[PDB]
Amino acid sequence: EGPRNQDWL
Amino acid sequence: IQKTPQIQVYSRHPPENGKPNILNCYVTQFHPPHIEIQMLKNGKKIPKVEMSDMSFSKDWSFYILAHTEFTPTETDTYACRVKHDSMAEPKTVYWDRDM
Amino acid sequence: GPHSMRYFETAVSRPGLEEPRYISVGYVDNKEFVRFDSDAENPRYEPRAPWMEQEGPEYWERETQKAKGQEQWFRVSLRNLLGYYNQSAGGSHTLQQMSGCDLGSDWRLLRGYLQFAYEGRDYIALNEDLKTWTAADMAAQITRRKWEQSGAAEHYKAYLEGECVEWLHRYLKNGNARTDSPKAHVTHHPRSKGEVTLRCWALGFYPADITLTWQLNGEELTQDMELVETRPAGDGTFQKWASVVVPLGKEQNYTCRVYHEGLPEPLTLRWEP
Repeated sequence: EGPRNQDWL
Repeated sequence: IQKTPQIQVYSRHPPENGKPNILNCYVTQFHPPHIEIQMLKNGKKIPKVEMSDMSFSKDWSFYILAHTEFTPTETDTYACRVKHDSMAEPKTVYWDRDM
Repeated sequence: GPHSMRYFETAVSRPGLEEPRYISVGYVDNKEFVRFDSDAENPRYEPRAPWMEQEGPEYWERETQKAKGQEQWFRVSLRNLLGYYNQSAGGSHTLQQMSGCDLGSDWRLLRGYLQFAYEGRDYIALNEDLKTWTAADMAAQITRRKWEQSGAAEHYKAYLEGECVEWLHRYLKNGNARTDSPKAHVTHHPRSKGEVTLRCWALGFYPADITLTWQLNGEELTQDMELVETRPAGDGTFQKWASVVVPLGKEQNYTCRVYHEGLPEPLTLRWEP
């Protein structure tokens, strides 16, 4: 399973 | 901005005149990912050309394998013509059976 | 031996709103196993290897939902980046991510990865410590400071040390149904009179990593040697060759060597009429 990204760039 | 495609044209199995084979056009190390790839027989578009799905390498650059079935003869010429933003003019590389 | 999992994610904008295209590809041991593409009629994670068809509809729905969130994250980030680089409307832009984990032969986490690229160039990367960030660009500093304050690194550390390893262990158990050794030969080719081309071929091998060398006296002849980049045959295996120009008659003086992880020891060969 892939990551869930946190804050945006 | 842009990285210019590296192109190889070659066959799956060792080539033999009159024997059915697969012709590969392998395009690597390009950016941006949008690209136009044509395979040619005697200067004419081969219609039924299979293209692998969008993929990139760990150096971020993109690659594609185009392929088609072909039965080579002594005197028919085969090529791959690639159009990409990094290049002013499309690039044609010809199949060489020894390479 | 060692194992790995990766997720390679891409978003691409083009002029004309419309929204960006988002593609996610999963790999286990450098082989594609799942794929999502927002251009699909009905965008879903799809199995990409037979062994992944084990998973029930609950998996595919969970992962599809995650992909939809990632797609939105990429959209927003792409828009932020346009401002960071003072790029105007009217161009094409690419944002890429690589995430995942390396395990040793003992199945223990060896290394976590979390990298981003903009326009195909390094933007920000989680360091091997999984605590600090590398960011080259002046623009990437804005991001690095934000993510230091937001505690982003701990968030990704948790996924890389936990879920990534956990799920990779699972996938490795589900997938049981390797190396393929190269088969080498030299071909004879004519050249400008006096000289010939001996071309050493390696075929049928997996993984792609391989070395070909020519020797005389010997004395590896790197200088004038010709080669090609390793290429897929299309059947899951790879091809490569190396070649050298050689005086006619004196061809039994040159030896090709082939180095591959599948071999018990390096192959030595030459031209046989």
